[PDB]
Amino acid sequence: SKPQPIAAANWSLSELIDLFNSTSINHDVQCVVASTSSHLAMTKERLSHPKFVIAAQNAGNADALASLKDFGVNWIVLGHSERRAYYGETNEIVADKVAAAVASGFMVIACIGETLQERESGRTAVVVLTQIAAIAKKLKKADWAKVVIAYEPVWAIGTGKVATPQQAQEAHALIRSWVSSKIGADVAGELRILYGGSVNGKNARTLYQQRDVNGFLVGGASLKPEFVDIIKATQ
Repeated sequence: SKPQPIAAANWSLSELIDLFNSTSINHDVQCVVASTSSHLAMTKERLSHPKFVIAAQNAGNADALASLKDFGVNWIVLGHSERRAYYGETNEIVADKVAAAVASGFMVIACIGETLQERESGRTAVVVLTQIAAIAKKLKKADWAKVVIAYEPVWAIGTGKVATPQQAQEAHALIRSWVSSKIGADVAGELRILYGGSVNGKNARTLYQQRDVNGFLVGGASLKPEFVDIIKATQ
């Protein structure tokens, strides 16, 4: 059925780490904690759960990517909404960043998603396909084993306005079909497409039940104990 699911936290911090460490996860799930360099070290050494991995948020360049590795960070979050909005990161720039991360043996979480405006304008599909297509342009079939797609409606990020399950699934299904048709069924079949944007402990379970949802990218709810519930919704 579904490939291994991911539960990612996009960053009391020690309190949460302690909580995570004491937490028993019994199913096959990959947990991730993405942090700012500021808290990278701490998390790096406080976090000891076997099912958790730490991820970085951004790498300026080659040197930065190397130092991460030297530090043991093997995962990275790219193309997050604020980057695209306020950091001059265009579709193409993100694609290039995704490829450079891959080239350095990184596991990547590439984020995509439309704005409210794009959503009102009935332009969702195109936007989404355009963003993914620019990504796909710089990867080769084998590289896809290192990619994770995080679909996040910009209007749902931090707003309290989560996508209905029908919205999410429609989005995820679109992405997968394109992947399957442009890249290949095998890749498609294996690809983890996460949902992100106001996920919480109550809405998680229903979202996860959608055929094409493989987990989440969680901001707010990850700074709380409910995150644990988020992890369990992937059972």
